[PDB]
Amino acid sequence: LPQLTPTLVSLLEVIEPEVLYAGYDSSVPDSTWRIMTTLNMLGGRQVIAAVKWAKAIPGFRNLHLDDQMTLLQYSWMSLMAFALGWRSYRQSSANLLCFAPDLIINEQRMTLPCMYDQCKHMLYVSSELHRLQVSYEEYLCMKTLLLLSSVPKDGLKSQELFDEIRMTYIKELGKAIVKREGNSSQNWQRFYQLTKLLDSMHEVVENLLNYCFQTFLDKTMSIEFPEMLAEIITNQIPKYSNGNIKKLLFHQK
Amino acid sequence: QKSLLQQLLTE
Ligand SMILES: CC1=C[C@@H]2[C@H]([C@@H](O)C[C@@]3(C)[C@H]2C[C@@H](C)[C@]3(O)C(=O)CO)[C@@]2(C)Cc3cnn(-c4ccccc4)c3C=C12
Repeated sequence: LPQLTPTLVSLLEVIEPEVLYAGYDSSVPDSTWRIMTTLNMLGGRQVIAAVKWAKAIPGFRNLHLDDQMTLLQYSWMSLMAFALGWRSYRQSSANLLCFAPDLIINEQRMTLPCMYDQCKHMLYVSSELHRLQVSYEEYLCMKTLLLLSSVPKDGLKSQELFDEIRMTYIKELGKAIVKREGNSSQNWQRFYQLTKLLDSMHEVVENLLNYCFQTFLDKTMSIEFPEMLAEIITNQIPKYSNGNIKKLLFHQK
Repeated sequence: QKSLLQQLLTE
C-alpha cells in the first residue's frame, strides 16, 4: 500500500548517490603524500556525485542558480565528512575510515607520519554517529540540513524560499526521530542531541578545511587536486576568511 | 565560459 505514495524521506533514500570505487593500483602505499593525492582524486568524483544529488533534492533547484552554487561551495567539505563518517560507522565495528570498498585507511595507515592530524577529525564524526546510534533516516535528513547550514553574511537571492526549505527538512528530521523507537521526553533530548551534532560539524569542517587550504596553496609540497575541486577551493578561500560566511546554528551555546 | 561546477548545475 504505502511505498507507492512517496514521502520526502523515502525520496531522500533513493537519490542517495551510490558507492564509488577508487579505481585503484590497490597495492595501496605508505607514503602519506600518495594517500592524500589519491584521496583528493577520489574526492573530486565524490563531490560531483554530491552535486548531482543536490539537484535531486526537492526544492533545491527552485533556488536561484547562484544560491545553488554558494551553497555547494560552502558545504561540500561538510557533506563529504558526514558521508564518510556514516560509511565508516556502518562499515566496521570501529577504528577505520572507509573511503571506498576498495580504499580503506586502517589503524596502521591512519598513523603514518602526517595522517592522524588530518584523519582524527574524520574519525570524530564517525564516533559521534556511533555514540548517538543515528538511524539511516535521521542521517538522510541531517545530511540535507548540512547542505543548508551556511549562507552568505549578506543573505541569498532566494532567502524566503531557502528559509522554507530548511524548515521543511528540520521538520523532516523531527519525524525520523518520532519514528526511531517511540518515547516522548526523549524526543526532545534526542532532537537537542542531533542538532548539537549538526552544530559541531561546522567545527570539524573548519579543521579539515585548514589542511585543505594550506595544502592546496603550498607548492613546496605539490599535492595534486582534481580540476573542479581545485576551482571550488580557489573560489572559497578568499571568502571563508573575510567573514562573509554565516554559519546557521541550532544552539548559540 | 565553463566553471566546471556551474556547468554541472545546468547539465
Ligand atoms: C572528508 C574528506 C576530507 C578531505 C579528503 C581528501 O581530499 C584529502 C583532504 C583535502 C581531506 C581534508 C584534508 C585534511 C586532506 O586530507 C588534504 O589536505 C590532502 O592534501 C576527501 C575529499 C576525499 C575523499 C575520497 N572519498 N571520500 C569519501 C567517501 C565516502 C563518503 C564520503 C567521502 C572522501 C572525503 C574527503
